[PDB]
Parts: sequence; structure tokens; C-alpha cells
Amino acid sequence: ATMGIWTAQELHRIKSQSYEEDYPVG
Amino acid sequence: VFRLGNAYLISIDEIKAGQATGRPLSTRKASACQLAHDQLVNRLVFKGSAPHK
Amino acid sequence: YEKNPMNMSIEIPEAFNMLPAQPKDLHFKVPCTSKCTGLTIYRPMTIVLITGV
Amino acid sequence: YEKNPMNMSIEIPEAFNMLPAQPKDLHFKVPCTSKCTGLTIYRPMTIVLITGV
Amino acid sequence: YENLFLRPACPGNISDTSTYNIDGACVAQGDIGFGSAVQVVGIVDGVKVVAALPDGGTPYGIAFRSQYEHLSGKILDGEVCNVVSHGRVWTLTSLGEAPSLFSKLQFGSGGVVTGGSGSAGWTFAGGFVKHEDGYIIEVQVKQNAFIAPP
Amino acid sequence: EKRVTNARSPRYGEPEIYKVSPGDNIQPYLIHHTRIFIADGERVTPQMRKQNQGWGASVLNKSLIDAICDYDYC
Amino acid sequence: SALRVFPVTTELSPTDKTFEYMTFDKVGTAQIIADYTDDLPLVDALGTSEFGK
Amino acid sequence: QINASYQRDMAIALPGMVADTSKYNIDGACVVNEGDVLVGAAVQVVQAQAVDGHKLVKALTTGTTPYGVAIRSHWQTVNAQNQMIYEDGGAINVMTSGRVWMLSKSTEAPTFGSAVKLDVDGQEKSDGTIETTWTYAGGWTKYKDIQLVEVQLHQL
Amino acid sequence: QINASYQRDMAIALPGMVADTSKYNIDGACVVNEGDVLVGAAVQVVQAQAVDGHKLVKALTTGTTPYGVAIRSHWQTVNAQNQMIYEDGGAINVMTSGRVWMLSKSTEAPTFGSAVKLDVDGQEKSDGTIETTWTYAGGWTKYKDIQLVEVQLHQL
Amino acid sequence: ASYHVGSFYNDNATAKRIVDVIPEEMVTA
Amino acid sequence: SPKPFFMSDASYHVGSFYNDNATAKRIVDVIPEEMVTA
Repeated sequence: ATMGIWTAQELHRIKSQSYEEDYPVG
Repeated sequence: VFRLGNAYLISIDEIKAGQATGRPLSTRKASACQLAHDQLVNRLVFKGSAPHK
Repeated sequence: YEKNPMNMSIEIPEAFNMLPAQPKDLHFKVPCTSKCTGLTIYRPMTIVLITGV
Repeated sequence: YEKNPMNMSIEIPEAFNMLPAQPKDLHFKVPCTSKCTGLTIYRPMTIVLITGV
Repeated sequence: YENLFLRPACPGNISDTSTYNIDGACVAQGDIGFGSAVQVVGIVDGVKVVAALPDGGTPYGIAFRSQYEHLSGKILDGEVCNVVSHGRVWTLTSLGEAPSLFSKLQFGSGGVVTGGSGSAGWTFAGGFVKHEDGYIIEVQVKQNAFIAPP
Repeated sequence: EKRVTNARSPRYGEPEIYKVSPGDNIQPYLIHHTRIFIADGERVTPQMRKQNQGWGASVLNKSLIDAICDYDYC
Repeated sequence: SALRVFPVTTELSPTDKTFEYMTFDKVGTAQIIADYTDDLPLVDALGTSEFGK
Repeated sequence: QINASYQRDMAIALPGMVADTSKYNIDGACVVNEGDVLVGAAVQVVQAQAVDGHKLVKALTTGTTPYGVAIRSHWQTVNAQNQMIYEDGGAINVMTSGRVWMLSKSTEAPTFGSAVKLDVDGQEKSDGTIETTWTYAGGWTKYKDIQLVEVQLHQL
Repeated sequence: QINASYQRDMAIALPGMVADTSKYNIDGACVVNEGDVLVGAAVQVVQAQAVDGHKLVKALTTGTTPYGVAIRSHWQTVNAQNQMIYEDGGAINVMTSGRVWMLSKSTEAPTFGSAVKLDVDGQEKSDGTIETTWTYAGGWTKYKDIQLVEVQLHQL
Repeated sequence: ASYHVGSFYNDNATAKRIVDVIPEEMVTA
Repeated sequence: SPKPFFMSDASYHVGSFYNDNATAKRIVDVIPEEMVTA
């Protein structure tokens, strides 16, 4: 175990917007 | 996300040397770097780069 | 295409900047750096390319 | 042994310190230094070492 | 864009301000004179133990002149020592005439320059002056030039 | 350390916070601008001022220095 | 007696499934040097983590 | 009912660490291609772009010519198999000159100043098949179940 | 009416220009009275002073060993064909180590890591008769009616 | 020689004096 | 020229001149100290 001091999570970004699929009723 | 960079050299002789009219050599060489960065960004957008995915 | 920040965008987290000169024997050296990401497409169904024109 | 600064001593002429950082192209170098002498025994025969214990 | 020259041409000192390297974590066995080649006999705790060049050794560097570390006039046994591993430096020699420019030097016993017809190693840099009814030459030391025989 | 270039405040272009690193095996720390004052020497040409990081020059310039120096030789 | 011979804590949300903690370590050394030296040794840092259920 | 004080010593090296501050040279204009690179192993150059200038590097394989050694960095490296590596399509920090701590596969101390022979995987071995021009600089230590060696590199 | 916006790219290099900042070594010398030396072409040494080591240099000729490559600097003049040159009497800056853009007159891009062969006039040729220690660096570009190639220079 | 007068000004203290004694005393008056 | 790494700043020259010589001492200190004691 010779890792670094920062995990991948601490340098990660989550965009605060999600995309939902669309389905017109008719 | 990626990082970009370049550099330029200059000598005290050319710094001290004066000219008739025009922007100084230091200012022109500084503008060259900005132009290179902007053109590289445009090239990355419009042409890509295979090794860098 | 449809110009909309929700469809596609370019991110520039860091702007162009210059570092202090690092002297050598009789000359200097000035580096410049910046950051970018390239073009990212969130919804690839809102762009159409007509080729062969 | 007898604890007495007139019998044995350790000298620290210069304590630990950090020199100013020397910059390079995009990184820095920070050197450190200090001084020491070791153990000196002015008056022997005041210390007994029992070996083979 | 040029390299400045250095002022005093004494043996054991550096002659230019080009790229150089000084290995200052060393100790001496025996006595060493400024401007002589040295060899590495062993390593203890990250420290290199150096001695004057014998017959059959591979030179590692050249002793360097300092006015605080060596108050006697030469380097003494059990003293911390400066050694130049890369750069241009003035060396003691037994030669009589200057060799061809950029030739390959050869070291006799005691770390003195006596040959100019070597196969590989350090090279002559073009400086040749006179010291004490003897001469001083200018050598260009490179880091991996001489490789220890298996 | 920290430089402000905001257009609203005329205080742009000057460092807002400073690295101070005295030494004596204690941690270098940060000082806000409003508490400290910086003292400069003699004025120099602005192109030299930028390469000297907004800091003046020593009064002992080389003309004075070697004027002193040759006296001893005299 | 398991809940009384060992400590019990409450730093865990009921809806969590896993947890993680981190450890750190360092390396380095020092050397005896002369005045005109260029081969100062270096140091570094470390890190490691683990999980639970 | 008497007090006691204990002593412990730090380790000296770590895979991929620069040994000291000698005259060194780091190339950061390279990109990893076709796989991943382990920190502390030699790399080879496939091709260099004629106009762009970025070099393409990958892991050492038999019949190739070594170019440099990837070094440690807490920001550019990626954590995997309980160690730091360089992923595909990412900037890499190759070392072209200086003293570096490399992984080794041997069992005995080497001779100062001798030539370095590598294995087909880019890891040091006393009887490897790939011969180089780099040298051993004297350092020889061992981390926890990891053997390292201190190697001096010059330009190819 | 349709608005328009155009685009244009800059050149990569100039003859004799330093490529990057990777551990270079430039020294000053004096040009011998016989012949001019083109910036970006190899030079030879005819006599070095014994007191300090100042050198006199002139253009390369057959059956001689090169020393370095002339680079762009403050002191440099223009010839009849608008070629940038170093005059017979004056100072010259010569690079002995590092990457530099140097004149070429071949037709095909060279391969990375191979040796560089020069011609009698001191310019690159894929099949020249002069053997040198310098190495190709991979850069290959074309200024207006000018060919350039990037060379790694090792100290002699 | 020294056609860029800035170098002359920042090199020789005499020219420094001639150029800066008048205006600065002028304003401090 | 090579210098000791711990003392390799501008203080190695101007500091030495201020410390050793006395005329430089005067030229530096005569104005500020009387300046403020006024």
C-alpha cells in the first residue's frame, strides 16, 4: 500500500442537473 | 480536464535595446503566448487529439 | 444545431496567467499556463452535420 | 553516571530552520539545514558502563 | 544568451559557470590534494567514501577547492569533502604540451593527467596554463562517462 | 499570496494577503493587508519596478560601490 | 457481555451501508553534508484506507 | 514503576521517488498510450508527433529501448491495485536525468558505478536481458516487502 | 447578408531557434575571418586560447568534427538573399546541448532516436558522410520555402 | 553607448541627482 | 561563482559590505536614525 493522500472522490464533481427520458402520452 | 502551457526567453541586452516605434519585444512575446493558447484551445475544440482521447 | 448551455458547453476553470521571471546567467525565462476541458456533448441528438457540400 | 553539564555535554550551535523556497518552471524546492556536534565527555571516570547484561 | 567565465585560474577550482554538479556528501580516507581525481571505495548510510586514485580504478570526480572546509591546504582523513562530478575544472597534470582539442584524457597514479589518447571518458576543454614548474589543464567531467567494470 | 484585481474597488492590482516566513522553525503564516505597512527605498524605472516585484533598489549602487572600493587601493 | 466488554458508538446513520477510515505514513532521512553541496535528500508522504459493512 | 522511552526510524525510500536534488530533467510533454504504466518502471517511446510535439509512451516490452522512468506525483497519478499508476490517455512525468528510486527484482546488493540491466517488464534484475547505459548510484534499501534500488539516469 | 469570421494558424519555428527549455548550454565565441556562418547550421573550432579557453569558430567543412549549432541572438545581420547570418568579425552564440531547430535539406521525416548525419556545408542530410553524436528529436516542420528539423545536442 | 537613458539613470547616481533633485523638492516645498 | 547553499542570497554581497566597511555603515544609517530621533 503506497497510495496517495487524496482519494478520487475528493477531486470529483457532480453536476447538479439530471436528464429524464420523455414519453408523450398521445 | 486538461492543462496547457508554454514559455518564452528574453535577454537583458534585448530588454535594454530600444527601437524607433512599436510595442516592446517583451510585450509582443507576451501576446504571442496568449495567441498560442487561444489557438490551441480552438484547435482542440474543432479537430480533437487522438492520443489524449 | 441548437445553441443551449444545457445541450453542450465548454469549461475554462482557469484563465491565462504568467509566472514571475526566473533569472539565469544573463537572461530570463517566463512560463505561462492555463486550463481547459474541450467540447462536451450532453445530448448528441441535437446536432446535425451535412457533409460533402 | 552523574548528570552534570561540567562532565558531559551535547551542543546545538544552529537550530533547525527552513530556507526560502527556490522556484523552478512549475514547482518549488525547499532546503533545510541544522548543526550539531554530538556527545563530548570533558571529565571521564564519572561514567560506568556495565556490559554483558 | 551566453555563459559567463570565472576569474581565478587556480588548481582545484571551477573554470566556468556552465552546467555543473557538486557532490558534497562524502568523506575521505587518506589525504587528498586539490585538483586530483578520486574514486568511490564504499557507501555507508548514503555517504560515499572516497580515496585518491590507485592503479586500476575508475575515476569518479575531482576534488574541489573550498576555503572553509579545508583550512590546512589539502583534504585530510576523516573530513567532509567536495567532489565535482559534472562540469569544467582545472586539474594537475604531468604533461609537457597541450593535447589535441576534444581528445580523451588518461589518468596516471595519484589522479594526475598523463595521457591524451584514451578510448572513452573525460575530454580536454582547451585550457592549458602553467603552475609551479608544472602545468594545469582544463577538463570537462561528465556524469556517466566512466563505467565501473563488472 | 492573495492578489485582488476587482474593478469595483480601486484597491485592485495590489496583494491582499501576504506570506510571512521569518524562520526560527516556526510555521510561516498569513497577514491581511490592512494590518501591515511596507517600506520602500529609492525610486527606479517602472520596467525595473515590475521585475523587482514592486520593490525599490539599494542606495549602494555600483558607481558608489566602486568609488568606495578604489579608495583603499589608493 | 459483548456489548459491555467493548465500546459502543452511534456515529453511523441508519440508512448507510458502508463506512471508511484513513491512515497516513511518511518516509525520509537526513545526511551529513559540506558547504558547497547540491545533493540534499528528499522526503514523501503516504495514505491508505479501509471499509466495513 | 519506572518510566521508559522507545525509538523508531522512518523508512528511506518509496517506489518512484526522486533520490536527491542533483542535476535532473523531467519531461512532462508525454502521453500514456495503449494501457497503463506503473510508477517506478521504465517506459518506451513509440512515436513522436511531427507537428503537435506530444510523445507517445508505454510500458517496456522485450526488444525495445528504454527512455525514462515515471516518478511520483500526488496529483497526476491514479490509485489502483493498492498503488499509484498512470492511466491511459493522461499526462505522465518521465525522468530523463538524475537519481531515482526504482523497483527491483534481485536479491543482492549491486556494485556502485556498474551498468544497469532491466527485465522485460521494466523492473531491475541482476541478470536481465535488456541492457542500458544508466548506472547504480549506491542506494540499496527495502520497504515493506518491496525492494528498491537507486539508479542514475542520463539522456538517452 | 451573412457575417463572416476567418481563421489562421501561426508558424511553428524559425531557423536556429531553441525548441524548448530542457537544460540547454550556450556559449560565446568569435567568428574566424574566413567565410560566413548561417544561423541554424553547424560550426567547427579551429583554435582555442590557452589562457582561458576562448574559441575561434568558422563554418563546417569536409573531414572535420562539429562543435555546435548557431542560434538566433541579438547580434545577427542580413545577407543579399535576405538570409540571416553571422558576420565575419563579431561574436557568435553556439549551443552545445539541448533541443534546437536546425536547417535540413532532405525530403523525408527522420525517425526518433537515430543519429544525425550532416553534409559538407553543415546542414542535415539523410545520407551524409559526416558522423555526429547528436540525435533526432522528432520535430519536423516547414517554414516558407525552408525545411527545419529538431535535434538533441550532447556536450562534446 | 547606453542609448536607452533608463539604464544610464539607474546606473550612474549623478544623473539620478540631476534628474530628481528639482521636481521632488519642488513638490515638497 | 559557486556559493554556500545556506548563504546564497543578495545579502552575501551587500550585507558583507554593510557589515565590514564603516563608510557604508555611515552612508546607510546617518539619515534615518537622526531623521526619526528629530
